Amino acid sequence: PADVGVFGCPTTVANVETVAVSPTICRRGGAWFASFGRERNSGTKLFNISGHVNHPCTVEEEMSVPLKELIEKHAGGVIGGWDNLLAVIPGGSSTPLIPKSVCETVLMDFDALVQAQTGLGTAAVIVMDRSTDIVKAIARLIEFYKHESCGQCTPCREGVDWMNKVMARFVKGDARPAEIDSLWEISKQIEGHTICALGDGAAWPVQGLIRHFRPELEERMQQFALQHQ
Amino acid sequence: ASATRVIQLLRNWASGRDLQAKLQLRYQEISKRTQPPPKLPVGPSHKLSNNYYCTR
Ligand SMILES: Cc1cc2nc3c(=O)[nH]c(=O)nc-3n(C[C@H](O)[C@H](O)[C@H](O)COP(=O)(O)O)c2cc1C
Ligand code: SF4
Repeated sequence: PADVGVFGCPTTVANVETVAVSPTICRRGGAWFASFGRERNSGTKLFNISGHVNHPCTVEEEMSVPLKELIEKHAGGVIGGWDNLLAVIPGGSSTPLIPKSVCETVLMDFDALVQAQTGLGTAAVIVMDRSTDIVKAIARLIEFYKHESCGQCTPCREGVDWMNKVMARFVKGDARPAEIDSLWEISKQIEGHTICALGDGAAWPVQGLIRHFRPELEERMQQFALQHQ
Repeated sequence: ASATRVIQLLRNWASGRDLQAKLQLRYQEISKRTQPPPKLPVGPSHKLSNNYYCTR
């Protein structure tokens, strides 16, 4: 876009928050903004906290704030106590989820969350306690991605519809364990081959759910095989 | 076979072997012409994953 953008003219696309904070950085200096956070993760960030929390809310906070501190301080904590936490998606639907153990001592910046194989994304924390069907939530996210794809390139279009069907079958446990790895491969055949990042943002949630809750999927399909003989 | 005893002894003596032990005419010992359905197992490259064609 810096060469051929809108109307064929040079263009630069910037988020609302970035341009909104730009004049304050100019007025108060760049060093003051760089003071907050770690190196290469400077500044303050707006965090939306939603899901299974007592008080879901939007709060502006220093960048490298721990996830547990952010939940307990502003959001009022996980409903039913911290031990009731099951999983958390820290950067909206695109970023993969992390379990309780990983999120016990994790920070919110790009580098630390990339180290946790997730990424900060847009800093949209969605929490889920132990009393929810995480497979159902991830299937709903994949269905959302299926509904919201332009469909011009075959990988995203066909593969995301395929993953939606596979995840809908997983929710009931109608598949076989050998399919799970297959799904992983399907995701790897989508990520990196599409035009935009919607394909990557649809492949990542499936990869994270598989990587962190393969036993849950296997248990559910074993139960389905047992009831249906 | 449906052969009398005397003829059987005559044949066994003339040939020098026991004919009725190993006959050359097929009888009920053969398999039936109607058989149960088979199953025919699939080959080794019927995996659902780690089965890219460029490796095999
Ligand atoms: C499918 C898709 C949807 C996106 N939606 C948004 C959005 O709604 N808001 C946003 O700020 N960025 C969104 N992005 C990220 C954009 O790439 C981003 O706005 C743009 O690259 C400029 O980002 P920046 O202002 O942080 O530099 C989306 C990216 C993808 C692939
Ligand atoms: S990956 Fe992007 S460009 Fe390709 S079909 Fe999906 S939304 Fe359209």
